[PDB]
Amino acid sequence: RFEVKKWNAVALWAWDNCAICRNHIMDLCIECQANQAEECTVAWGVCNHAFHFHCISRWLKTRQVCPLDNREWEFQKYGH
Amino acid sequence: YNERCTFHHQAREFAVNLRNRPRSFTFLNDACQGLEQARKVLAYACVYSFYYMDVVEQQTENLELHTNALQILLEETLDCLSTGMELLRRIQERLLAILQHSAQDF
Amino acid sequence: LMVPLGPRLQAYPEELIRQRHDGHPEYLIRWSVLKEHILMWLSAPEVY
Amino acid sequence: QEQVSRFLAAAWRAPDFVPRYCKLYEHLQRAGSELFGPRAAFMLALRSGFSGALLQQSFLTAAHMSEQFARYIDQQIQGGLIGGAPGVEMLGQLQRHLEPIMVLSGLELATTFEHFYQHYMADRLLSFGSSWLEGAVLEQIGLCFPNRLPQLMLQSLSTSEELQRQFHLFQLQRLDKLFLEQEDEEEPSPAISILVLSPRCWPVSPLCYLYHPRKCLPTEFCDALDRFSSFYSQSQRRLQWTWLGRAELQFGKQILHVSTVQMWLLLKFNQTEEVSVETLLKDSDLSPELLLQALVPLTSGNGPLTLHGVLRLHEALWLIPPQAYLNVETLEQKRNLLSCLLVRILKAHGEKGLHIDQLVCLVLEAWQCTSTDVLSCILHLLGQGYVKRRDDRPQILMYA
Amino acid sequence: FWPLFREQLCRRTCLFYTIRAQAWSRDIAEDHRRLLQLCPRLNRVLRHEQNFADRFLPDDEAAQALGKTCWEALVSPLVQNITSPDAEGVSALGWLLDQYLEQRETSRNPLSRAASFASRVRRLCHLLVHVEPPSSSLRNITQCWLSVVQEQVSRFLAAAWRAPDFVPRYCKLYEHLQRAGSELFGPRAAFMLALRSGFSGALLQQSFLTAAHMSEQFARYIDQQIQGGLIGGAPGVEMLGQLQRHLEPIMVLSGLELATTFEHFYQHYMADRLLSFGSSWLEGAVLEQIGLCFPNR
Ligand SMILES: [Zn+2]
Ligand SMILES: [Zn+2]
Ligand SMILES: [Zn+2]
Repeated sequence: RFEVKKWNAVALWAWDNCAICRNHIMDLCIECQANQAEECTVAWGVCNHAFHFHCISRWLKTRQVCPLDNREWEFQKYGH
Repeated sequence: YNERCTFHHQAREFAVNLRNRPRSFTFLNDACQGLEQARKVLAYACVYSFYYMDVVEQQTENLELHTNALQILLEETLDCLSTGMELLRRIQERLLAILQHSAQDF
Repeated sequence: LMVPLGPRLQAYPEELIRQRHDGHPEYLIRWSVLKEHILMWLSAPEVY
Repeated sequence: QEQVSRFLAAAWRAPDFVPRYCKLYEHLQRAGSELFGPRAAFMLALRSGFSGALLQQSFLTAAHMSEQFARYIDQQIQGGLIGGAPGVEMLGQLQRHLEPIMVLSGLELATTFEHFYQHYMADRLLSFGSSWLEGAVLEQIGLCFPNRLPQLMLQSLSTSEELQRQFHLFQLQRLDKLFLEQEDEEEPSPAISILVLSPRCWPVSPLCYLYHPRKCLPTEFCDALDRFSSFYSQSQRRLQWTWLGRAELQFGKQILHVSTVQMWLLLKFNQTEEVSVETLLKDSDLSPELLLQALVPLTSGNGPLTLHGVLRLHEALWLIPPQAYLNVETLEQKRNLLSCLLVRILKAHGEKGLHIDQLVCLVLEAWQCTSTDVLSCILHLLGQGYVKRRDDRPQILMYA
Repeated sequence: FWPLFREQLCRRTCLFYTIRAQAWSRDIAEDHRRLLQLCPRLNRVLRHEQNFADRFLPDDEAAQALGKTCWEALVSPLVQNITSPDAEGVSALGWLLDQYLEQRETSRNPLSRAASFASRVRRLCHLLVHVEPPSSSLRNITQCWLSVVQEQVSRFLAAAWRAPDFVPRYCKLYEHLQRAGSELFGPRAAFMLALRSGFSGALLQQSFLTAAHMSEQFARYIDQQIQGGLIGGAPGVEMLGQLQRHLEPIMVLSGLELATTFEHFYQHYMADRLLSFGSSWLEGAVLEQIGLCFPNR
């Protein structure tokens, strides 16, 4: 006979505009959409989310984590 | 046995430290003399062991703990006289009894 | 015993002033405030 | 550059490619030092020459080279962990040779290098443990990876450990509540460790899944899984169990280390004296190739089973299947499509240009891939001379 | 007419509950086995006061004021009383926690006296800390935990500083006490600091020959683990993980009178390792973890 003395089970966990300001992903920035005349370029980060440079500038000046995945935000500088 | 050896070593170290560096003073001196005698007895006991049993072991551990506490207090200090004299007499008697038991054993 | 009652208020008992839900009388102890006077019924274990 | 390109085009198929490449790097560095003395401009020149020669290559060959680099690192790590006296020498040679491979930093090969490093790191972390070796190698060459996936894997393991601690506390609290309820109204086992993975960072296959766990594993293990699932839900994301993992078995005086498929087959074996392969397949409902790869190291020498194909009893072993390396005989098609769409969007958007991040947004929507994939395609098209950056606005992409 | 009522009711509540606190305290001082029953009484008082507040006081600020008064009147002197050492040196909460840790091993059978004892202690401590954020209650409870840990570790050290299992049993004790502290007081930082301080104190209260022997033991354990992990196969890859776990119980030497001897003995073994095998990854990793424990680098 056989007696299991240890086991290690594995399990995957499984389950898109500018969520932080909720405007359309390709649209403009609401903070500056109130002050009409649209200068925020989109920003990308290692954690693979796309947000507005305005949104992110402010938010980061407040806090220092990615608001969507709880990791230290890192401005993506690959391919640049 | 390890606990008794550690207690004896600590008591010897404290006694050496006290030797290296007014009723309270007389009481401390008497306690130090009694602790030195008890430490000599404990060293002899450990040497004999290295070369009512449970009750005797418990009594030895209690005496070692009392001697260590008295030495620690005397180091921290730097009726009562009758109690100290009785403790010293009991310690000397225990030392003599342990020596007699050792001589009878070997 | 000067029971603290705040940052700058303490209390101390003065004297029994009467006797009267457990079959055992209470005591209407008076308490002097040292910075009025409070009246408090206290049970026998509590006052002891 | 001429020397290294000659070498690359000369021998990229031979199996000694990575050792020869590293020896070439060391020899050229020593020669440059002997000629021009120790300076920094010349080291920069050497690195740039290697980079240029790598880039001036074909795509299938670049993919082959990336796979070879990853395979070499994996072999060295595995050997240095397992072996004895030679393993130390191997680990030394590796911590030396890791400098030539950092020439892949920032190039257009880093994505394929990382996508191939992921597989081998997964097999390693699941067979052995999250050894300090992986952490050291990543602190050394951790910037070659654009997306930083291996670091996320290593973080997943620690997250799982924290989950274990919290699960213990949660169970204690449930017990305390029940004891209080029962008091106020009145007034020799297998250790299981669970590992949760995040499909953003682990490349688990959609073929290594367990759908109906109760129909395969014993009741005790199924109950343990159910309890942990309840905790995950009550504290949360579902949970899909997989056939991956390892286990320790006791068989007589022998202590065996097996994979989950191996453990399950053997456990089923412990209530009879012979098993039929067709019955095993029908009952398991998994890949027959997987079943064969799991069975192979069992019927072989020093194995607890015997073949006759019926399986019977044969009458600290380590019977874990070795890592079957990939062979680059779809990445090219993906690059082609991404390049085509990117060129189309760049030509349509007017010579006024567009922003690169907004460009990635457009390309991802059009596909609707990865930001790193689109970025590397962009680098490829910039190198090949089909697009350029606006001198006035570097973020503006101007077609040529 | 609000501030008159505020002052009068605050005073009345504060005095009544201070009197009752001293009553319960003098009750618990007589028989030490009364805390297990002290939990439900507190539950009743808190429930009644919350009912009253919710029914007859509109402003959330008013409610919070009454609650803070009731708490700081009843639970603060009760704590400062049940966690105050006697002449021998055993407080009531100290005794309770010591008994918890001692009977923890036999508390697995979910139908036994130890199970009930453990449940009661757990609930009582969680209640006593359920209002923390340095208050005058968390401080006393922290010192009590420190004392319990120090006594346990001192007993262990004076017991077995000779056997060749010293370092493994030391680390197992560390893990046991840490998990116990977490399951008692919830995951907090002050209590981990208390654990480290207790271990450090137990170490310091020792003699010189014993300190030297302990240091040599730690160094030999590190060396044996490193050598095995490098040389052996699957057993070695198993040992290196245990080694990685066990460095935190050794980092407690960072900044004591033993670090000098620990370092003087680590030198001797690192020399032979470095002249038998090369400056591998293992030495660099071990140092990047426990580096600051060496005064002279
Ligand atoms: Zn936005
Ligand atoms: Zn904006
Ligand atoms: Zn993110």
